[PDB]
Amino acid sequence: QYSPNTQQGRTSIVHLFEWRWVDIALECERYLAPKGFGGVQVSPPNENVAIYNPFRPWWERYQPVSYKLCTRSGNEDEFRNMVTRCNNVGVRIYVDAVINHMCGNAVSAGTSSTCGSYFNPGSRDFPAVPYSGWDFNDGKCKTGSGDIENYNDATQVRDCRLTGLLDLALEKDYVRSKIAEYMNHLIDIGVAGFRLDASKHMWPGDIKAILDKLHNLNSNWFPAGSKPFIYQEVIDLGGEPIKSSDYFGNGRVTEFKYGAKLGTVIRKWNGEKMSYLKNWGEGWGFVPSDRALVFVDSHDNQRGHGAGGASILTFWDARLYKMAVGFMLAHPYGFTRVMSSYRWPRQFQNGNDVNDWVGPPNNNGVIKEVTINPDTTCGNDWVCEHRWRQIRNMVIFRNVVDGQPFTNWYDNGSNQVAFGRGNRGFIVFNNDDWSFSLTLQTGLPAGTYCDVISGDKINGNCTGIKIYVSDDGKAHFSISNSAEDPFIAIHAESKL
Ligand SMILES: *[C@@H]1O[C@H](CO)[C@@H](O)[C@H](O)[C@H]1NC(C)=O
Ligand SMILES: [Ca+2]
Ligand SMILES: [Cl-]
Repeated sequence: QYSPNTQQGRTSIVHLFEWRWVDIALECERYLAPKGFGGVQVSPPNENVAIYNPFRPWWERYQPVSYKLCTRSGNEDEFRNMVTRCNNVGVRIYVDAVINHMCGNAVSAGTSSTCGSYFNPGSRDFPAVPYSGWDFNDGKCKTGSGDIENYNDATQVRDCRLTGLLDLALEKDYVRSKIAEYMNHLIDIGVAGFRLDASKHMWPGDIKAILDKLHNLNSNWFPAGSKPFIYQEVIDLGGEPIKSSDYFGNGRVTEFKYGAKLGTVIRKWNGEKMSYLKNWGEGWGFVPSDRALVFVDSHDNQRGHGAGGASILTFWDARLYKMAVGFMLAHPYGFTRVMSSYRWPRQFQNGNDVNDWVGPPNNNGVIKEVTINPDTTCGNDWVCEHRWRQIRNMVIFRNVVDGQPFTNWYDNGSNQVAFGRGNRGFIVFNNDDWSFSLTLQTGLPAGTYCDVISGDKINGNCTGIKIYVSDDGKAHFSISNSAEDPFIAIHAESKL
């Protein structure tokens, strides 16, 4: 469960949020594979409720109607096509598995689904699975409203409705089998793993019972005995009866404290400073590195819909965002997930964004295709952070330094820090309100290195800053607090 199953050498996955299968297939071949990305997290591929009020929001995909591979992202044929092409190029696919619940109980019955399947929330009828009233936790939940009312009670958090979402009775073998049937169908198709949505709302034991019914990965692409990569979505900050450590026996867990803390540190909130990142990782109360799935922002908290709140950094904060992502990708802690989003009309009122529901770029509900500009950037309102030079080059940096230890740390007691990874990489950050000019020990072999943040190494030459490492491994770095990107990164493969 704990291994990503990525090709040797690729250390990151990217969340291509709301992308169409056909676009992902193309991206795998034209960019993801050549650039060294390990895999892709896809949006839920199963049929969901079609909400029109508000129009088509992104969260309608977390309200299942059936396990049919039929959504705004494409049909089953297109989905299978994407997995095959991506796998054939060495890029894995990770499915977002929404198995804790079905749609909201207040949703009207009918055929308002992405595939026309009929459903009736009121009577607990989902004939396309099929599921009936006997398959939900309505009789098990003890709250007066039937919804989760108090998170201090670990029992209702697992047996009651998350904001009204019909809760599946995961202790019943029938339900466990229907879910395994769905996941095994995907595994046999070729997916390498899953993101278990709302894992906190499920009993660790119920999850285990389901994982026990899962097949090994497709032997046409994976070595015999390969188990699917499992990362459970558990929002565990401090003070809750439920701990993410309770789920270690099933696979990895999302470390939401990672992005929240990095955000406040980079934003320099509450007296925090980058020099405190010296013991970043478990020393900060995070889960063990071999059980952590980390990220700066997620599709949820990038719009204030999740843990982290206001401190979370996103593409909206481009400058600080690139720095945070750079630090994450350079630091050895956990397995990294890169975010890829779309622009939406952010409309703040009394501190909250009233347009946080807006779905992907579309034409009358039809998701727009991802277009590639001449400068490798995207159009149609897709942000494509994974294509930003500073982020893409750090993705490669992580691959190059994979396995190298954390060393040669340096800090000015404020917001100017630096560190290297063995003798394959070195990175320097300047987040102070003054310039940084100093000679540091990089631990790298002598030579001329191209700064991969400001430029690239293109055929024996650098298109940006050049760093010169002397015989004793020392090198001079100059970063003004006015630089577009206040940090420099160089590695073994950026050496001239
Ligand atoms: C690098 O660029 C210079 C011109 O600025 C050129 O003279 C030199 O031959 C180039 N080297 C390579 C290896 O392309
Ligand atoms: Ca539940
Ligand atoms: Cl997540």
